[PDB]
Amino acid sequence: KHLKFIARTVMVQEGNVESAYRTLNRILTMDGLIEDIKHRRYYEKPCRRRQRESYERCRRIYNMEMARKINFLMRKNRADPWQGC
Amino acid sequence: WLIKEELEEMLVEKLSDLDYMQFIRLLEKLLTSQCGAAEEEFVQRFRRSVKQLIEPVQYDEQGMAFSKSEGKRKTAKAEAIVYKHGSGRIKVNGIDYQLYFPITQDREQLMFPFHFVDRLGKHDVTCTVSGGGRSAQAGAIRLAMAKALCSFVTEDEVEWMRQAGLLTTDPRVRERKKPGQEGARRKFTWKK
Repeated sequence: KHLKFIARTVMVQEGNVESAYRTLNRILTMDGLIEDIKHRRYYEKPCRRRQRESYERCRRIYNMEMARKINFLMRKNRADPWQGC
Repeated sequence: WLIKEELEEMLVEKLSDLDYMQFIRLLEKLLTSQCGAAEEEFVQRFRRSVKQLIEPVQYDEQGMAFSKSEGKRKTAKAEAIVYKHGSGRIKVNGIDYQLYFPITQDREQLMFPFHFVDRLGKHDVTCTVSGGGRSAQAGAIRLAMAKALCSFVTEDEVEWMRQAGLLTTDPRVRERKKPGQEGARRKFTWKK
């Protein structure tokens, strides 16, 4: 019931349809529509969905913390300033 | 650099590989830090450094100059006297070289040194060889002739010959047969 071609439409620039399609697919993935489509191909039972969401949140937070720790401690990799000791 | 065992003996102490690496890296930094004489002297305490002898030109009774040398290959030994001036005659065991060595390969071996220094026909050679097979005799005579010719060819020529391999004694010798195997490495046919 909406207007057509306003949603998920990308104008091809100079005919590089490959680039335009890549941009469109990037948009879909960023908004998670591909996630929804491929997850809704089949029915995930509510228990499984809850477990999956909890696992995803835990993994996201763990990865964020690990990356932050790695970035924080990377500075110490500088060559030894007291070599020979 | 001195090896880790050298350093261990120097320090009368038992080190580890990582200890040696640390010491050597510190020493390398000391080099790179514009080490002067007062420091290079100390460093050289840990450094380790890494030419064919020109035989005298003797003279005969007639005053003709010559140089005598010797060389051994496999089981052959050869004593070669090369004269400063000569018409390329090469008498082996009192025999002409072509007659004594009926093989053009041995003839080429004899020719190799003089050809290398471009002195063919400029030296008369007397070579006395003994022991071993034909190829061993050829190698021994070649080595002796090269060494004798060193005395007559310039130092750069001697260095060139040595680089080529004329002047380097061959360490390849037959390897003794081992008990329980047919040859030096030929293991008897593996039974089953």
